[PDB]
Amino acid sequence: DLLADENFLMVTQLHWEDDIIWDGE
Amino acid sequence: TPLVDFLMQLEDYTPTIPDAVTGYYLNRAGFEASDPRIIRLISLAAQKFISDIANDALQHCKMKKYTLTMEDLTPALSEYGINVKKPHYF
Amino acid sequence: HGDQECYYQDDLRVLSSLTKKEHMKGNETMLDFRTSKFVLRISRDSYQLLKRHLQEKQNNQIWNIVQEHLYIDIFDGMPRSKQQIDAMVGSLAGEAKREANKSKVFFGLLKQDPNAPPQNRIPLPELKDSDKLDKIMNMKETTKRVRLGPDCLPSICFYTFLNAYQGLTAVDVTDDSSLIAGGFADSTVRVWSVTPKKLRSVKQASDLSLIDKESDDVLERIMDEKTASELKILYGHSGPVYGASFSPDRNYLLSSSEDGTVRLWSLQTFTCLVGYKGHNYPVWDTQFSPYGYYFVSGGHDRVARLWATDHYQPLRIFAGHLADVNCTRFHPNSNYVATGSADRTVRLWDVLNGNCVRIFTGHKGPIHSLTFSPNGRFLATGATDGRVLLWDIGHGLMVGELKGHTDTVCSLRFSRDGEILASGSMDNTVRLWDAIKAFEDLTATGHINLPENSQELLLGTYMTKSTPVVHLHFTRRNLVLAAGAYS
Amino acid sequence: PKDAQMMAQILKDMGITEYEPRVINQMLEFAFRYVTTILDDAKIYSSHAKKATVDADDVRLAIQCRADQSFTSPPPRDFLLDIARQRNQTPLPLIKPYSGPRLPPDRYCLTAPNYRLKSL
Amino acid sequence: NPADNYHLARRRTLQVVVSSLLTEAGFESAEKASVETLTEMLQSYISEIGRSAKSYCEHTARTQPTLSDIVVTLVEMGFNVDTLPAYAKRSQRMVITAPPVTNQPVTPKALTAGQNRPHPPHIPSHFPEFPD
Amino acid sequence: SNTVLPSESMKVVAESMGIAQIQEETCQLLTDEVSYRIKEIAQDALKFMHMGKRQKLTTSDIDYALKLKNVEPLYGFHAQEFIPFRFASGGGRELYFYEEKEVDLSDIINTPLPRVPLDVCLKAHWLSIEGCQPAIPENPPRLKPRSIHELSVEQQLYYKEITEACVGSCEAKRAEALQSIATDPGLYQMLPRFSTFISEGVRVNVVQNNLALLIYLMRMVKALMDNPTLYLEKYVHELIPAVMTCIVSRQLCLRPDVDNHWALRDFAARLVAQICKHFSTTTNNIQSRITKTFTKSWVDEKTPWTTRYGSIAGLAELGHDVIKTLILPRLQQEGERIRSVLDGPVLSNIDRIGADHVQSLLLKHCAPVLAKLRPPPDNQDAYRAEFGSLGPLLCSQVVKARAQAALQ
Repeated sequence: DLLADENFLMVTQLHWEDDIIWDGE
Repeated sequence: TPLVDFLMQLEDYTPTIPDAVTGYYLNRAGFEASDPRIIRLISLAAQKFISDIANDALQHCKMKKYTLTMEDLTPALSEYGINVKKPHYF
Repeated sequence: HGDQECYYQDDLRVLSSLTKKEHMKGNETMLDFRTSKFVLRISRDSYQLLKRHLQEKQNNQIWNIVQEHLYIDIFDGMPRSKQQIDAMVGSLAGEAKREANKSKVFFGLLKQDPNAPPQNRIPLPELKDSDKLDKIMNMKETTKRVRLGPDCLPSICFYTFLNAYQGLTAVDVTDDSSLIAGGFADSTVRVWSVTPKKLRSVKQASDLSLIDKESDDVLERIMDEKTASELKILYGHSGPVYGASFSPDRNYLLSSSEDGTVRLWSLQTFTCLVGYKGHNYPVWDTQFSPYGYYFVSGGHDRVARLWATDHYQPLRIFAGHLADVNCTRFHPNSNYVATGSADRTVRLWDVLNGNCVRIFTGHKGPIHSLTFSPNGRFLATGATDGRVLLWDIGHGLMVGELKGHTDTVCSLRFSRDGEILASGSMDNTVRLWDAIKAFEDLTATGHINLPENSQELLLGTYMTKSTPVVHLHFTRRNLVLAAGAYS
Repeated sequence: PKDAQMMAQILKDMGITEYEPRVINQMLEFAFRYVTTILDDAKIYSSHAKKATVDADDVRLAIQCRADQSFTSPPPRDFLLDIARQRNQTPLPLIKPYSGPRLPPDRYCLTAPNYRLKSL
Repeated sequence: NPADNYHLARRRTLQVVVSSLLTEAGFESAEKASVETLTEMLQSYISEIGRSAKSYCEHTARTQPTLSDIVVTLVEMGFNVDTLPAYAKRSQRMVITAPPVTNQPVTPKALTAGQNRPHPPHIPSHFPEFPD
Repeated sequence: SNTVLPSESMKVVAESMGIAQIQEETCQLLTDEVSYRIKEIAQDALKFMHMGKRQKLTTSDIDYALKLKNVEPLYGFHAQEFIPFRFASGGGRELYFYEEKEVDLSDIINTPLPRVPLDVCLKAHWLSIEGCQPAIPENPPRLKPRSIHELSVEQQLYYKEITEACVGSCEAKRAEALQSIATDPGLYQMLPRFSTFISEGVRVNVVQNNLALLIYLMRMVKALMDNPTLYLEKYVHELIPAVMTCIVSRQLCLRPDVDNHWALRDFAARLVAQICKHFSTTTNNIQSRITKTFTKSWVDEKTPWTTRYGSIAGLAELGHDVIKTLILPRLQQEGERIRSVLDGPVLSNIDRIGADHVQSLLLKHCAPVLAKLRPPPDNQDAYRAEFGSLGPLLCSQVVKARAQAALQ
């Protein structure tokens, strides 16, 4: 079941807060 | 003619059953609402039939109240020639 | 009962209930099955092996049952294959004799055609100049009508009934796409105008007398601007209205219902005119003649009656079916009436003499859809097995078989040219079949060894959104109309 | 229930997967109505022939007597083919060319002045 | 579900009517099977004057029934029609509202802006427009 | 097989009628006669179902199948004189197996009456346009040549029109474009370009805090979510950090003017965020991740009061239990923050507005916690144990809620 694509979905592997620039360059 | 003089007094007198509900079951059988006083007589004739059964089932409940049961409807409809059925299968 | 064919499964479960004698003495379908003879068309090459196993006295009793209850109709030819025998069986008293399908049938159109009947064979109605003016604007519609064919596939305009919480049981459209009737389970017929022209009736009896009288605009005057709706509801049936049929002059709606009456509604006064009480039983279908005087109604009492809108009693009783006459369709010359039925047979009936001139067997379920070719040479039938069987009326054999549909095929129509047969079923699909490549090839043996041409004849499938296709209509400019209640 | 769970197995043996919300409830109501009219006629018949208890022959007699004034079924094939050939022998009548709206006689149609009461 | 609300808007209005009539010199908290029995005899009674007074008027070549067709219909059901002005005369009459409407906005259908394409000459103008 | 009714039900019926001491052959004789009549009618009701073109059935096929066999349609009573109830049916009896069998007449009048639908109407559409089925809602579903875009130029023009309408120059244009996003079936295979347009937009639209640009994009997200055809959880990794910043970000634009607007935007962001955690849910990935970020937004000291108010709103709209567990041990900190904003003469900044909004929202959420799992008592000065923020006015709000409950 770990073989399921849901585990490899970008949302599962991506942290949203790190993604946000928050006006940071 | 009393019944002609009675129906001419039915532009007022909203009966107990609405004409949107009495007229629905009349339209289901082909009777269309030409005159709204005609509906109110059929709604009155259907009230009087149900009221005469509930008034005669009360006499069969005073001997044995304030509660309408199937063993009160059974002798009340038996003089009408109607054999009512218990559910017995639920 | 286990070693029977799979298409007899609904036939055996009526027999599993029948265990007593008095249960069968009031069935009237197995009572007529016990007295009739199964026809059982077999070849002479296989009958010689059968009669060499039955004429000997070792068996001597199953041979007695065969020669008592079974006819055997022998043809001289090849023994048929199993998928060809499967195509032409499935009916009680099945596979009728070739001596029934050899009568002369006038399957041609009226006005030379040698297959056409004379005009004075059936006493039809008369025509006037106004009728020649109709065919002038009819061929203007035929212009925009395109030889549909397998390339220019037609556009389908679905006229869905949206709410329809009373169950829609009958649809008809006029020959010009101007009115749509709806027969419903709440015992009503509802006429809708689809052109931008409201339905108008004369408001009062006094109004028609004063108007016209040399005004020269009778059609404009009869319509009254006080009664003008996009919908007229017709009351008077005491039961769900199962048949709906317009007259070709766009008056005279017909409707039949569960209460056993056929009703003739006017479309100029929008009232009921006549109630035709000949059945005591649910009349499952009715249709006007394409010339508009006679009409045929088939009911639960296993007959189809021929009426004339002038007599309270019928003229012809077509009484040879063993189950309910589900469908009743007129020929395009109106000398012949096709009656499909629930005993899996389709029968053509001559209007003269009331004789059955053709018997078409080969359906596995009750026939629910019937349609004639505009040539008059062919007949498409549909039933609950999802099969559309194309019959040659002169040949009287299976010709083609269209087996794309899954559930009951409840509507068939050919194109106005004859180029495409449209099929609508309870699978919520409108399939289009090539009705030219199906009849391209068209005896002494009673069959033609029909192929599996269904894949080649399919042109499109057109799945509908949860909506069974109750009616199919072809506009005179070859546009498909369809009308099903949305469930 | 006991007799209502057997009714859902009579329908499932006939392949009826989904029918009406209460169809099991009213096929049991018909099956109860049918057995209390086979017994009810039989008990009167047992009294009619005078016996200590109801017997199977009275029950069979009850079914036969009812089937004579109950079901009638559609008419049979030898009756339909006799009234057909009596009707299909009569030739089709000719049509008058300009009679108007072709209708039956006025006592067979539904076209009358169709009155109503004056509202007063 | 608006499909079964076509029937249940008018049958559950007749349930309020019987519940309002059972309070007229009758009983209280009736048995459940005795109410669905009596409202089945009430629907079968309205449907029987529907089928029989239509049959009596259409036998006399008419289409809508007058008073003389119902006073012969009620006689053939054994009603004794003369006692009916007395019932209506009793003040004991009550008022129950007709049901409401499933769709208040009538016809709010306005599709969506996206007109594109015309019609080929085998399709008249009164058919719906070709979509976007 | 041939299934019949059980005989042990037929003896119960016989002895409950006055016919006692029936034999087994007498009793088996009853249950093959009535099981045939059920089989005879259900085969005959099948005729009306197949000629009624429905298969599903409407309480009524057995009423016509009985009338066809010359037996009365009505059930639950049999008239031996036949005249008041002829073959017209009464629609059966609405009875159940789990029926209580006892009812209150007053309750039935109290129960609301259902509304009546519009009469059947006729609507035409297109199954096929010259052979092709349209996707309308009435239908179910070394030199070499340059590459051709999978997206069509009608589709690319549609994307350009929908995006230029969704930036809200005109309100009717927006609303249609939002409904078009909400119900276009073919809006898959264009969804990467919509998700990228949203995500990229919010990030270069918070560089200058352009509130409409953001309120329109959040409405575009909400219109993307309720579309049933498209598959969204491949793109939610771009959707969620966009709504997160909207709720947890500072406003470049002054707030005493649109903070009400800003507050509304935050509420919208918190609505979509709670929907984003209601759908797309697998074990310990989405809901717990945004819950952890909201809590460490709350816990950190000296946090911008705009960010504080937005995170407070986001934590609050998470449902029943979340405020039952996450909004309990923190009332003292909320009160201390309110007291600091109150102390001192400088109100020019936005800290005071942020404090009032946060306190009002927290106090309303406390009210269902007080109502849902507590009993009202001592509504005068017991709230002074929770720094005395809302106190008697909070008690009055609770009383108004109790009055609304009484009205219900």
